[PDB]
Amino acid sequence: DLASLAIYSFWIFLAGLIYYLQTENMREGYPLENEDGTPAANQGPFPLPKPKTFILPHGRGTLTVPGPESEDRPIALARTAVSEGFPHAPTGDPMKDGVGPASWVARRDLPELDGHGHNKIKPMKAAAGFHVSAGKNPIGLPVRGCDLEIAGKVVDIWVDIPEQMARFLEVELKDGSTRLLPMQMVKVQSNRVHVNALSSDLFAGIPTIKSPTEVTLLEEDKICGYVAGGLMYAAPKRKS
Amino acid sequence: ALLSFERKYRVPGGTLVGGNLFDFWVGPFYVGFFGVATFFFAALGIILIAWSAVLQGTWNPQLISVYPPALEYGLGGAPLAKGGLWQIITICATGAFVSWALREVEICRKLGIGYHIPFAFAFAILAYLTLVLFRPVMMGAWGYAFPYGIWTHLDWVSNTGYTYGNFHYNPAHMIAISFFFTNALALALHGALVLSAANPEKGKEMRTYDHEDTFFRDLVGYSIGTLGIHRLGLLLSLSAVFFSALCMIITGTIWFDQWVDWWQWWVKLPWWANIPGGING
Amino acid sequence: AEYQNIFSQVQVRGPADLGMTEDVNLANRSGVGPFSTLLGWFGNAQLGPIYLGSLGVLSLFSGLMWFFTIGIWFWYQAGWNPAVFLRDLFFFSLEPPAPEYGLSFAAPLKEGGLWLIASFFMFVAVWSWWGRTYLRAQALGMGKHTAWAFLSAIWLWMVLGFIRPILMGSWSEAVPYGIFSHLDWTNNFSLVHGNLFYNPFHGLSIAFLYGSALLFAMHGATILAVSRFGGERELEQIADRGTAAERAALFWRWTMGFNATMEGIHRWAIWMAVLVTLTGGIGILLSGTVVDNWYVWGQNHG
Ligand code: BCL
Ligand code: BCL
Ligand code: BCL
Ligand code: BCL
Ligand SMILES: CC[C@H]1c2cc3[nH]c4c(c3C)C(=O)[C@H](C(=O)OC)c4c3nc(cc4[nH]c(cc(n2)[C@@H]1C)c(C(C)=O)c4C)[C@@H](C)[C@@H]3CCC(=O)OC/C=C(\C)CCC[C@H](C)CCC[C@H](C)CCCC(C)C
Ligand SMILES: CC[C@H]1c2cc3[nH]c4c(c3C)C(=O)[C@H](C(=O)OC)c4c3nc(cc4[nH]c(cc(n2)[C@@H]1C)c(C(C)=O)c4C)[C@@H](C)[C@@H]3CCC(=O)OC/C=C(\C)CCC[C@H](C)CCC[C@H](C)CCCC(C)C
Ligand SMILES: COC(C)(C)C/C=C/C(C)=C/C=C/C(C)=C/C=C/C(C)=C\C=C\C=C(C)\C=C\C=C(/C)CC/C=C(\C)CCC=C(C)C
Ligand SMILES: CCCCCCCCCCCC[N+](C)(C)[O-]
Ligand SMILES: CCCCCCCCCCCC[N+](C)(C)[O-]
Ligand SMILES: CCCCCCCCCCCC[N+](C)(C)[O-]
Ligand SMILES: CCCCCCCCCCCC[N+](C)(C)[O-]
Ligand SMILES: [Fe+3]
Repeated sequence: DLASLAIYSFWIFLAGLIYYLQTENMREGYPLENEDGTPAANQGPFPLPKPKTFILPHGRGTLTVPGPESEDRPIALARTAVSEGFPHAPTGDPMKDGVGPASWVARRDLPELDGHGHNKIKPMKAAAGFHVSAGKNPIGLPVRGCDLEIAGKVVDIWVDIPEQMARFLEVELKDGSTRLLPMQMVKVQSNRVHVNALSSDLFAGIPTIKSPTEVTLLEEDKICGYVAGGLMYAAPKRKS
Repeated sequence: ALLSFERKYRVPGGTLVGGNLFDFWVGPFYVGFFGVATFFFAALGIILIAWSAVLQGTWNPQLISVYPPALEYGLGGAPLAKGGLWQIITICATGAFVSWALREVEICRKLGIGYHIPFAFAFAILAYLTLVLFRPVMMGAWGYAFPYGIWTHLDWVSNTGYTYGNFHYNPAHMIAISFFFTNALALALHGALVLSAANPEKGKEMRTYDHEDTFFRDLVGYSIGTLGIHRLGLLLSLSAVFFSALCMIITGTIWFDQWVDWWQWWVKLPWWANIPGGING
Repeated sequence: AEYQNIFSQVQVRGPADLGMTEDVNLANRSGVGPFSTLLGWFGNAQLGPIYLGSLGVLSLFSGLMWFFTIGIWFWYQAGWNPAVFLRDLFFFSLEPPAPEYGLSFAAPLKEGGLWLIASFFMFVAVWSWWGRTYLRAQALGMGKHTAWAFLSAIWLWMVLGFIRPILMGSWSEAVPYGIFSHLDWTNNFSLVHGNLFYNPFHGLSIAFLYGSALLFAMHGATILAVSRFGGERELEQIADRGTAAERAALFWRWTMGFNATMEGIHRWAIWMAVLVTLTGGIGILLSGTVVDNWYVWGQNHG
């Protein structure tokens, strides 16, 4: 009958949908590899999709996925076992090398631009109209590490203009040099800004930007990577 | 066995229990101590559910059903074939769920991300535990819990519902439905937006976050933003299940009459309780 | 101890954003409204500019007309007394025409009629708003995803009050306007079709609704967890995959054995949800037109 045909037709539709959906979610990361980077034997039941091309918005070109997969950087790790499936230890300083929780990817070394072609993320000084609106204004507050030492002080807030949102705090060290800390990794207290992920002595090691007005996508990744990786690697210096 | 970018993340560390002992993968799956815990509890419960199938004489999943003890045993134990197999599987299931949540935490730590996913899952674990554990112990018997079968658990819903009249009238239940209908509106929109931006017309360029931001202002006169919609979704969702557990914890315990009659507190308010006309006068 | 990122610690305001121009007729967009500081702890603060062309105005007029048609009737029932009106608010109901009139517009106002009037006003309100959902997208040159997803919601609605009332030959099969009354209709419907828990579409609809809450719980929490690497910037993470996208995919591969991409997860999202009202609308459409009792049908599938 009518209802039996409807439901049976549905289950066949659903199986085509699951299929299509799963192949869509294979335009990155694939094909699978062995721990040594060569192509894995078993790829599972699903084929790679036919590539699609994004025309990027500001003449920044083209993206085609799936397409040739590579880390355009060296991985400082070694096997800890003779067979698949085990941890790969850092062969150096995991923080400095950018591995594990401290990983970054080699994104493009341009900043992200808004709809009109302007840098999405300005320091607030260079951003006209933009003021702290509610909550404690962090600019001027000293910055503390997970070891209970002072590392620097906040000298500006870098804001997302189109989101109208604080993405970073620019922080001055005893060098007189600045760093970016992500908003999402600091507690703005009343009398200070606290940073759990990093101890004071690791602040110098934060990756620095090559133009004090702007950040690139490559640079946010190295910075956010660095400081997040501290949650694991700076924990001999974390106190409570 | 590895995504092209995966190896750099597969470092040692992050485990809550047992150090580098259970610190490995099997294919894509991370193990950990709680990976082992979740297999133990899962196998046991699956084997008890197979053994509960031979006591019933069915190997059909649309028929198999593992009922709680009857009210007669109260909050005490029960014989396997008459409610004890349920009681043990419930321990084994709760064991699998809490174990799974804690395995997610270990995966969190190794990846250096936040703990939001474990945290969100714990609300689902909590809704379950309300039904099979909190409402029982407050009422006075495991018998008020629901049975483990595909349609038999549905029959428990319909009967527990209709015990109280048309269950629509549980006011906490009303609220919870709103969050469910809303969370699905939001998930429809969020998915549609991102996709309409990433996949524009013909040979137009990929749209930007500003087009998403514009599109909504154009339409509804407001826009909440990327961080905003992902906070809204986690929140509608988690809130829907909070009001579900709530509407059930109060039914049968502080309220056991018909849910429709509860709404007489409103209609019998002394300022209008007696005025002629209307539906209720 | 780390910040969780559900409310901002520090708000930041600048010049009112007037949006992208592309092809939009700026002659219609309003003036930027105020900036809600309350709103801004969670999402954006700007109650900025709403576009409002001719299709938008058509909607608001008839949407209010429907809203008023029902409401003046609630007073006629309340005896025009504000005290009663407020007491019996959930109890009032604008009910469809009696089965006598079938599919005609010949009913009195106090026996239907007013119901048809309201429904016409709602019909025109929803369809114009839909077209507005399409047009707003075209002006910006975006895909029509939002218009397709909205169509699926329209489906269920379109079935409950129009398609299915037509196929039974009666407006009585339609949902009345009332808070407690439309609830009663719903519980009633299940009963008369032999328990909708037996409708295999109903219970698929539930799977998707449950799954919508499960997915958005999953996604939302995942983007929050990787916002420390700027995960929320999903469009750019699609064109240039960051570590946010990677540890997000990797959390889930390591947990459950497979994963999504930053684009792909939104295809999962729009479908999971859109199938709630798609399946659910077929399940209602079959109830009473082809299947009289979902218990009976279930016994001898057919
Ligand atoms: C399963 C489908 C059944 C049904 C079963 C149920 C059940 C079961 C419940 C509801 C509930 C609700 N239903 Mg219903 N309902 C159906 C079809 C509808 C339709 C329709 C198709 O046009 C509408 C407009 C409503 C509207 C409503 C709301 C009063 C309420 C919460 C809705 C919501 O969370 O939206 C998502 C959220 C939004 C914010 C969307 C925006 C719309 C908002 C603003 C609500 C508008 C309400 C209305 C137009 C005016 C009310 C005026 C009064 C003075 C309050 N239902 C059909 C008949 N409905 C719940 C309730 O608590 O009712 C008392 C509830 O428990
Ligand atoms: C939640 C509130 C009520 C309830 C009310 C309903 C109603 C009403 C309906 C269901 C439906 C379903 N019920 Mg239930 N159900 C309850 C508690 C539970 C629990 C539990 C707490 O452990 C489980 C496992 C399930 C439920 C199941 C699924 C088999 C089914 C669809 C779920 C889904 O698609 O979305 C959730 C999840 C996803 C989309 C992803 C995961 C889905 C997979 C398929 C999980 C199913 C596993 C199942 C077969 C058990 C295997 C056990 C061992 C591994 C062998 N419910 C309580 C009693 N349930 C619908 C149905 O399909 O009828 C039979 C339906 O109409
Ligand atoms: C005839 C039936 C009655 C009625 C009686 C009840 C009763 C009684 C109950 C509800 C409950 C619910 N009702 Mg009702 N309800 C009715 C009509 C409705 C209508 C409608 C008319 O449109 C709607 C929309 C709802 C909506 C809802 C929800 C608010 C709620 C279910 C969600 C939930 O709790 O998730 C919670 C989710 C879970 C518990 C799942 C947790 C999953 C666990 C942690 C893990 C599972 C792992 C799995 C086994 C592994 C799979 C193996 C493989 C790996 C896949 N009801 C009518 C009036 N309603 C239920 C509720 O509120 O629950 C507290 C409930 O018990
Ligand atoms: C006693 C009640 C019966 C029963 C009878 C029904 C009936 C009757 C129906 C459902 C339907 C549904 N039921 Mg049931 N259901 C029961 C028990 C349950 C239980 C449970 C016990 O746990 C659950 C989980 C559900 C769950 C569900 C949903 C999956 C489904 C509705 C999807 C939806 O989102 O509609 C919400 C969305 C809409 C109605 C569409 C809205 C779109 C329109 C266009 C919006 C208009 C807005 C307006 C113009 C303006 C608003 C004002 C604003 C301010 C602007 N039912 C029992 C068995 N159920 C529906 C279905 O899908 O059947 C298969 C249905 O019709
Ligand atoms: C797949 C289905 C799911 C879903 C999806 C969905 N809904 C959608 C969309 C999508 C993808 C849209 O794009 C569209 C939308 O507009 O998004 C915001 C919409 C929409 N879903 C809506 C509601 C809605 N969706 C529902 C359900 C669902 N929608 C499911 C969860 C429900 C349920 C649960 O029953 C409701 C209540 C609307 C918000 C919107 C379509 C609005 C519409 O078409 O009506 C036109 C306008 C009016 C009737 C307004 C007048 C009535 C008001 C009560 C008066 C107040 C208005 C105003 C403030 C007055 C101001 C007057 C002057 C002084 C200015
Ligand atoms: C806030 C609650 C919302 C939500 C969120 C949510 N669920 C989650 C998560 C989150 C954030 C995860 O991280 C986790 C996940 O890994 O997703 C893929 C998960 C998860 N939610 C799941 C299911 C699920 N969630 C549900 C609901 C919800 N989850 C809400 C919508 C439902 C509903 C609606 O019914 C179901 C069925 C799983 C896919 C997964 C957890 C998997 C897991 O716990 O693995 C360990 C356990 C086993 C492998 C099973 C072992 C077998 C048992 C020991 C015995 C079986 C007993 C059982 C009672 C049988 C009952 C059957 C009958 C009732 C039919
Ligand atoms: C404060 O006092 C004032 C004056 C402001 C008024 C107050 C307003 C009030 C109290 C409003 C209350 C309204 C309510 C509560 C409405 C509730 C609706 C509910 C709860 C559910 C709605 C479901 C209705 C649906 C599914 C209707 C579907 C209708 C359609 C599919 C279209 C049907 C169209 C028809 C019959 C006409 C066909 C005509 C043509 C030519 C196309
Ligand atoms: C193998 C039988 C196929 C039956 C039909 C399956 C439908 C596939 C659903 C995905 C369609 C996707 N779309 C619209 C983007 O092309
Ligand atoms: C609702 C659940 C849908 C599950 C769909 C199938 C998921 C498993 C397929 C993923 C295959 C992946 N892998 C590891 C080969 O890359
Ligand atoms: C209920 C659906 C469960 C889906 C489970 C999907 C697990 C896929 C496992 C693929 C194993 C792949 N490998 C070795 C290539 O990584
Ligand atoms: C986005 C795809 C998600 C697929 C979810 C699959 C849930 C299957 C639920 C089966 C229960 C159905 N029923 C009642 C019709 O038999
Ligand atoms: Fe998203």
